[PDB]
Amino acid sequence: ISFTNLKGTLHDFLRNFFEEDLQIRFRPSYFPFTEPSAEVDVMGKNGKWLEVLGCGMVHPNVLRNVGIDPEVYSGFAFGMGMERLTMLRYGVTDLRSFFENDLRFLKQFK
Amino acid sequence: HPVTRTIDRIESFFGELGFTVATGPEIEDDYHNFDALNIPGHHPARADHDTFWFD
Amino acid sequence: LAAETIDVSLPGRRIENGGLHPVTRTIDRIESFFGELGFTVATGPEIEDDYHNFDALNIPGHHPARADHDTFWFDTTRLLRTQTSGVQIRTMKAQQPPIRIIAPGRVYRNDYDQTHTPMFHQMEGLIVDTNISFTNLKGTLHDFLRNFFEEDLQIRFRPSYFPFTEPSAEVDVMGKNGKWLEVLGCGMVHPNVLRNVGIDPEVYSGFAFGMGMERLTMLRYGVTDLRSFFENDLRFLKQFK
Amino acid sequence: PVQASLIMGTHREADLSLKRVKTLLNDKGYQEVITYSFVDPKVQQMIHPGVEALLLPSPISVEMSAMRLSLWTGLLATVVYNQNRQQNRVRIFESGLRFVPDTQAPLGIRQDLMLAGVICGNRYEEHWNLAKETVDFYDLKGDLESVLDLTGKLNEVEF
Amino acid sequence: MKFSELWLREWVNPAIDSDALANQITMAGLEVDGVEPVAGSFHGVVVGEVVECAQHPNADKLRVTKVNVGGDRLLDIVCGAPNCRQGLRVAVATIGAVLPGDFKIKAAKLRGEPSEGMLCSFSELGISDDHSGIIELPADAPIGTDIREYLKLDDNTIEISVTPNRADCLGIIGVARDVAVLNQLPLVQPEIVPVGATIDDTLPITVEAPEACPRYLGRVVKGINVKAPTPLWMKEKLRRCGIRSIDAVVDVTNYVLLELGQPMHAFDKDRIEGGIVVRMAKEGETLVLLDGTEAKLNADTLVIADHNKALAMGGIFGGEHSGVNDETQNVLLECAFFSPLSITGRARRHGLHTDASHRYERGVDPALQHKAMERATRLLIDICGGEAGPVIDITNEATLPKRATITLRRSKLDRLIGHHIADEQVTDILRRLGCEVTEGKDEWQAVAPSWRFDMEIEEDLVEEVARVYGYNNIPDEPVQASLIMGTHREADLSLKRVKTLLNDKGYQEVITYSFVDPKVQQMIHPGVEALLLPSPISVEMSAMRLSLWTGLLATVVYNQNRQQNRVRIFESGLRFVPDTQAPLGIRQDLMLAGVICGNRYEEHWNLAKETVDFYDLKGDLESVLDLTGKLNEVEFRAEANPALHPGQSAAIYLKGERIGFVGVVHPELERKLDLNGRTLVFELEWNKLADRVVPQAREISRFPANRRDIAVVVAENVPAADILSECKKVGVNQVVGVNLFDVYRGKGVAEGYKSLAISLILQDTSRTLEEEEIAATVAKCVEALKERFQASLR
Ligand SMILES: [Cl-]
Ligand SMILES: [Mg+2]
Ligand SMILES: [Mg+2]
Ligand SMILES: [Mg+2]
Ligand SMILES: [Mg+2]
Ligand SMILES: [Mg+2]
Ligand SMILES: [Mg+2]
Ligand SMILES: [Mg+2]
Ligand SMILES: [Mg+2]
Ligand SMILES: [Mg+2]
Ligand SMILES: [Mg+2]
Ligand SMILES: [Mg+2]
Repeated sequence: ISFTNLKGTLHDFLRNFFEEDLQIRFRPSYFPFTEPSAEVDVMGKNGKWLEVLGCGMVHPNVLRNVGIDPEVYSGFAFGMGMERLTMLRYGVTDLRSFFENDLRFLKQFK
Repeated sequence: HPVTRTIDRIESFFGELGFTVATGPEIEDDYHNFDALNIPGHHPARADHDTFWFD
Repeated sequence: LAAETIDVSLPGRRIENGGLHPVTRTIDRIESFFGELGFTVATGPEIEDDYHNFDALNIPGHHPARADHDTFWFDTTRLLRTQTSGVQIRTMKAQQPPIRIIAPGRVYRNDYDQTHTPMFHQMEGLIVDTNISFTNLKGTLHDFLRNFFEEDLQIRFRPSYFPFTEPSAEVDVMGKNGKWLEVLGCGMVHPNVLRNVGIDPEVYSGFAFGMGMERLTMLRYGVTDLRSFFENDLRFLKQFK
Repeated sequence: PVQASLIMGTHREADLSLKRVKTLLNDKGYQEVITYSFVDPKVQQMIHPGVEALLLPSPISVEMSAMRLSLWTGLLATVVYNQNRQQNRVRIFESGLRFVPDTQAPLGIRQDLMLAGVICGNRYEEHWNLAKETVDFYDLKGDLESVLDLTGKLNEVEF
Repeated sequence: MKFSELWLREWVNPAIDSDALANQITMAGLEVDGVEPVAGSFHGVVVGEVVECAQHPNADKLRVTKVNVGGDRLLDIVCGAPNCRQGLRVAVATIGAVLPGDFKIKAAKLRGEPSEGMLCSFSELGISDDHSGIIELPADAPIGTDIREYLKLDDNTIEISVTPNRADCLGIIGVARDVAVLNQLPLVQPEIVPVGATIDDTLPITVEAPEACPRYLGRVVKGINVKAPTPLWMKEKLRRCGIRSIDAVVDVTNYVLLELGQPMHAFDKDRIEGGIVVRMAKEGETLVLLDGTEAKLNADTLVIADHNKALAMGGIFGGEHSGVNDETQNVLLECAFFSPLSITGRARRHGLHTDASHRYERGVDPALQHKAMERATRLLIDICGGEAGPVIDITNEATLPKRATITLRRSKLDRLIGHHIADEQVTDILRRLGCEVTEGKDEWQAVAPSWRFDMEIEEDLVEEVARVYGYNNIPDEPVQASLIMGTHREADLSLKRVKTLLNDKGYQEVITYSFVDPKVQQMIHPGVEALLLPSPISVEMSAMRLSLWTGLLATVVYNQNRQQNRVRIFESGLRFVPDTQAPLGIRQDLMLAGVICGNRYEEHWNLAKETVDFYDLKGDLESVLDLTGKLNEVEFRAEANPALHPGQSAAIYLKGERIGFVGVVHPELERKLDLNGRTLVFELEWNKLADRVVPQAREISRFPANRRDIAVVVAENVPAADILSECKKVGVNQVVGVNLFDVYRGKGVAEGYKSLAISLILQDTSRTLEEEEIAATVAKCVEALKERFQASLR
């Protein structure tokens, strides 16, 4: 498992989530459980980069503490907030409306 | 809920790749949420996450 | 205050739930097993021509498995399909490997018996890639049968013949009567089949398989007569909710 | 095990799954049936008079010699089958292809996937709090509006 | 971290514009949160000198001045700032100038006197919030020059987020070094000349915690003027990095912190008693911080003390009276390396977060303290005057951190990245980052530089190579793995299938907060102590939910306040019930709950307007439970719950296992919460019913069936389901159907009794039945109801 696989798998995912051959960049970041670590942005219609994903190659100490050999195995992990992706997908403006649970708001997602 | 729609879509995307959905408790100990992720007690991620502690 | 005590055990106000046909339950289980392997569900017309149902599957006009096939013919070209391979041929002609498709649908044979109906449901799977081997055919179908019957059951692979595969095989499960029960046919895709759809057998390889949905439904849920599936008795269908 | 790439398929959120519709019908009191694609032309001519069906020159029998122009012949036959066995209330559906001769279609026969069903008898089984009432047009229309509502286009539907 | 772009470009100036630089910084792992100009937009403002300044003859607080801007003649300008005087170098907005806000400067009269321009303040130019008076420029300010050139106002303040790794990127030198690496440019560093002592003044310094403080540099600077003004160039570099100018001494130490990343502190030397002792705090030792608040310290906290008392929190916060004050004349400059493990967490323990603590707990370059001390000494003397003593160096070489020697193998590099990077590029990248690189047999031996606290293992070098090579220069490639199915179980009941049924029964899904208001939850579950949140977001969101009803009912009230009476919702999620026998003393169970209220349907031309009742909600629950195939083994028993109507509530059982509750909300609890009317709630323990029976086909009788109706009169308190269940149990082989079709209680039956009309379907798989066998089996059910319920047949 390599960083190329992390890039290919997350590129595949974002293209199917937004149903669009959209612009995607990987940039260096930091997470204590991955090394190397990356964050993933998509080119929104507003012209700016929007953070959607954090990811990286699983740290050897994480694999060691769970009984997996980093000399033999490797892997990547990723994370993402559902609310932010939901806002970008359906055009929700305010995040608080997810937990206000206004029936006129939830009715739109039948 | 629109969040549920998003969760179900993503599960089906990775389910086709052999990914199995796994769940767990929302109240966890300091080991499985920090120490097991290379985040010891002296790491600022325990404070940068703005953790809700009970003890 | 007021004591409006009611009998909470009285039946609630609702309309009864319906269910799915037992064959539909079987098809949905198999689709989910292979969906987790990246297989796509593909469908097509039940009335095919002699090319997709025979010639494209390495079955020429002079082949015995054509006239001696219990095939429903309308004329010299059109027929009721005996295979679900027609959609696999069309998909292979439109795209290069990797291929990973399963094709459920109704197929038609002539004879009518206690264990054979003029119409039944069949699912065929197809995978084409670079290093697909017979070992992969064995491992994939073994995993499938273990999940379909939910037990470490005893299976066996046995030589057979299908014009569209070489080597060809059939898979049996050890029946409850101590005898082997034919469950499916399979094999490595014949090079002529790949060549006719524009796929190089020197670079790519694959296996295909086929199974009857009614037969597997009978073994899974203990249905003794195949006629029950198409009589559609509500007392029989209600059991599979 | 097979060694291949983990590439995700093509997904479209605008797809409405037939299984989702079958689930809603089940949740509206419908049982799924599966009938033969070739039916009796004598009965089908009573339901669709004058419409010539694709006949089989060598069928299993004359009662199974006409490719179905619709699912109604098989569905209504399933009703009579169950009604002959002391079951008046029959609420069933089926998904399957129809076969309509079309010179502009492949092989001269158009094969469209259809979703059909039929209800009869009382709205509910005998219930201590629900009155015995025969189903009417607005009962079946309501179940259809629930199906069509899954498309999000019920505001553009006309009866 | 905020910094000036021009200041950064004094160390490395790549031939790219401001936008490409900010993106380059983000592409290094330093996410740019924003880029802001250091001043407002304007033109036509130049330097000037107040050649003459006199009192306004018709305005008390105004002044009339003759301003020289290097033109053919002097300017008449009226100004009311109290600092305007006859020798000031000022910023002059000439005629035609356009200040921020399209404020055009034109010739006009103010209180009668002519004014050919305006003398500007920092606020009027958008530089800062300083509107106390007009800008005072240095005495050698070039008169004809645009202040945008003289004050270099064509600059940007770049704000970056710096993760805990990259402790080296918390100062100008650190960010510039990494930018230099990305551009393959050399780093331009200022010449920092050691000062050289002119006096021998020292004081004793002892380090009692050498593991916490491997290096402590102290220096006496005698005879300084603490009231000396900070030069404008230093004030601007502070401001453009987000730091306000306070006094000259702390401005110098803040400038060194920004320039080099090294925190420094100045004590009042004449308030240090005896000497300096760097030691752990005593347990309970108190210290009044610089903010006037008291800190009660623990024995694990490093303090900078004297021979009698503690003076400051080591590398965190200074004390109130030990710091520089208005009458300070002699200071002791502090510049130290503190071990990060000895500093981390102590600031947050006392609610502190300073520029010093932030850097020390992440890692300050341990080869930096001498250069920073000489930098601060020279700046302090050039600004405040005075004389410097010798540097007091208390360094413990044993506890100084060691630069790590890391082996980077070609195999691990190629496996983790999946894309080959040339050997020469790998060596070049690691060397430009500061590593001592020895090339070997398909491997590199790199000694990490002193400033990197994130270079300990091989994977750290893999990230450094990959990030400098560029993440987007690494191609995509799908995962090549096995296609194994995994374990399926047809007996699993999907929660998504159950949600789909509730949607098909008129229910909308909601998601509420897991923590709720205990004052509201105590109304629903009185006396039940819930796990509370110490220091929560709010007291209204401080109690972990014991059930989902608090959030569901809050959602009902929320929508009813918006003119929506009919609410039918459900939610799946965990409950949190304290249990000493449960892991972590709290049992977390996945629940499925919901609530309905209002009319049965929306207003319809053929459906009657009636309010939902118990059997409307129970019917939906039966539809859910019927997906398990075990509905015939479900029992609804009347049971008390403080939130439900005692006569219209039920506990739900499945084969004798309690799986949930359902009932009408109690009218008192209904009047509370301000519910619009009758509301009905339920909650189910999901994992109790997440299983379903896998069907096994049974033989269907080809022989006709018989129906026999019976009229069973029982006591009113007899559950009707038990009558039906007893009929199904006694009739096993023939009775293939038991159904209740009528319940009567009125004229015809005695008060307190009820008649149950039950249909019995009898059928055999091998023969037709005649009246003798039918009545025999029907009578067998009647006597069973008579033995168990003392029933009677009418
Ligand atoms: Cl068997
Ligand atoms: Mg970020
Ligand atoms: Mg999908
Ligand atoms: Mg239903
Ligand atoms: Mg055979
Ligand atoms: Mg055999
Ligand atoms: Mg071959
Ligand atoms: Mg049977
Ligand atoms: Mg920031
Ligand atoms: Mg690193
Ligand atoms: Mg079931
Ligand atoms: Mg379970």
